[PDB]
Order: sequence, then structure tokens, then C-alpha cells
Amino acid sequence: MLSGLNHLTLAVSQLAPSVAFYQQLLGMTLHARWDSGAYLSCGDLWLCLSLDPQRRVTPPEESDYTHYAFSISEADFASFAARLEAAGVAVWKLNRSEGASHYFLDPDGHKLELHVGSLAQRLAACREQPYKGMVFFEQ
Amino acid sequence: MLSGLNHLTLAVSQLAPSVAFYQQLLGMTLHARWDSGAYLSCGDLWLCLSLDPQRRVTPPEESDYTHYAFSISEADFASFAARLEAAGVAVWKLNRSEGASHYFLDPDGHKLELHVGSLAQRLAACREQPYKGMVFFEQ
Ligand SMILES: C[C@@H]1O[C@@H]1P(=O)(O)O
Ligand SMILES: [K+]
Ligand SMILES: [K+]
Ligand SMILES: [Mn+2]
Ligand SMILES: [Mn+2]
Ligand code: NA
Ligand code: NA
Ligand code: NA
Ligand code: NA
Ligand code: NA
Ligand code: NA
Ligand code: NA
Ligand code: NA
Ligand code: NA
Ligand code: NA
Repeated sequence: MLSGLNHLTLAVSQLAPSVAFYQQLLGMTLHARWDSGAYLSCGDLWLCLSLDPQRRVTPPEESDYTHYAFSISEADFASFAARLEAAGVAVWKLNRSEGASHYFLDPDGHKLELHVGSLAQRLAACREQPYKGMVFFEQ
Repeated sequence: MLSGLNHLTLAVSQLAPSVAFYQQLLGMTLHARWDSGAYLSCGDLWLCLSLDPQRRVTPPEESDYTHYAFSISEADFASFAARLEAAGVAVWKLNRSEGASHYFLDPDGHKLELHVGSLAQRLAACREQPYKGMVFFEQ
């Protein structure tokens, strides 16, 4: 039986710039680095950066909606997003769903998000205003 | 400051087959589905499947190393992987690192993994046998 997310691994085209992005701009903890990768952590999240010379720098209009959202408190959200903006980090979408979200890109075009709010909060908002054709499942 | 992964969103080409994969073959909890998505949970992990016309069914040799790993116990690992293989779920990589891992594909070719072990256990094993060029960082 599966108990949660064990780790997220992102293919990166240049290791040093990607480590700098996740460690310095996003504040994650760098634990180890080798010739072809790095290990970082973000709370309980284990992030592996894997050097892959065939990772394409991908424009967001050419990639699908697959994306990775990190948790942040409502008190920290606005200034964190403002620093990413000041650092020239590109935004790939405007927030259109409940709970503050900032949708931004990593150096290789991986689609990322800062989000304030839980699954329980999202389901509660959906129960008041269901999405199109939505069906609810219980205990 | 980021506190962990908030949610993982996967673009899918056919919603019902993808829900069946994550709910029935991987055992995750289905909370809600709608015309263009579904919300599931796996322990603390909030998984969103997003119906996206841009998603193509992608052979593993046409995608990079980016992949998503779920936690499983030592005791459950072998039979869980065997059930996936018996369900026709393809394997995309042989395990070559510390701790049991099974590398498998979802219906659209998203690269997935079952893994037994934590970041702390990986770091300890890496100190004993360092990867090429591996360096570690204190605290
Ligand atoms: C929560 C799932 O990623 C979608 P959203 O970011 O559009 O809300
Ligand atoms: K949102
Ligand atoms: K492994
Ligand atoms: Mn999202
Ligand atoms: Mn992995
Ligand atoms: Na971790
Ligand atoms: Na993608
Ligand atoms: Na950018
Ligand atoms: Na960048
Ligand atoms: Na989390
Ligand atoms: Na589960
Ligand atoms: Na959408
Ligand atoms: Na690869
Ligand atoms: Na993939
Ligand atoms: Na993917």
C-alpha cells in the first residue's frame, strides 16, 4: 500500500544553475551534489535534480499542464512571489482557482506553483460551488 | 518559506482510464471527479489529474528522466510490483540505486516509481559509497 510521495525528480539541462534556483531563490536545503545531480529538501519533500543533457528548455505554451506546487503560508506568500518576480522568474499563468497561487517556471521550463491551501480546503470550496459535471465521493 | 509539496498535477489524455489507474491499480483515494479532472490522495499527497488535450501518450524513450516516486514498505514492495506487472503496466527502468525501487509508466507515459527508503537513508548510503564527484553539505 502506498503511503505518500517519496521523492520528485526533475531532469535539468545545467546542474549548477538549477541548484542555484532551488537552493537560493526557492530556499530549499541542499544536502548533496555530484557530477550528475543533487539532492534537496523542502520540508518533507525530497527533491532530486538529475543532469540530463537531453532535457529541453521548454516554452510553457509547448508543454502540457503537468506541474508541481509547493506549500507556503498565507503570511509568506506575497513577499516570496514578489522576490521571484524581482529575480526575473517567468510566470506561466494567472491564478483562476481558490487559494493564493503563483505559477512560475524553473530554468528548464518545469511548471511550478506556490499555493496556500490544502486538499480539504479545495474540496470544501468545491462542495459550495461544484466544478462542471463534478461528482463527489465520501468515506 | 516553502514547507513541502502542496500538490502534484499530472496532465492526462483520457480521464476515466487515468482515474482507474491511480485509484484501482495504485490504491489511491478518489475524492472528486469532474468533466476535466479528478482529485485523489495518497497519504499526505494531493494528486490532481487534469484532462488536457495537449497531453500525448509518450513512449519512455521520448521523454526525459523527470519522474514521480511513491513510498511503499519493504514488506509490501515485491507483491505490489508483481501485481502491476500482471496488469500490463510497463517497466521503464531497472533499479540501480540504494533501496528497492520499481520504475513503471502510467497510461500516458508519465514516469513513476515505487521506492522503499528515505532521503536520510539515501544520504547515509551515499556517504558509504559516494557517487562520482559527490559532496555533502552540513545541516
Ligand atoms: C490544484 C491543481 O493544479 C490544479 P490548479 O493549480 O489549477 O488549482
Ligand atoms: K489557486
Ligand atoms: K533505488
Ligand atoms: Mn496546481
Ligand atoms: Mn527516483
Ligand atoms: Na524527505
Ligand atoms: Na510535461
Ligand atoms: Na525564466
Ligand atoms: Na529562470
Ligand atoms: Na505536503
Ligand atoms: Na494510497
Ligand atoms: Na485547467
Ligand atoms: Na533520460
Ligand atoms: Na514523465
Ligand atoms: Na511527466
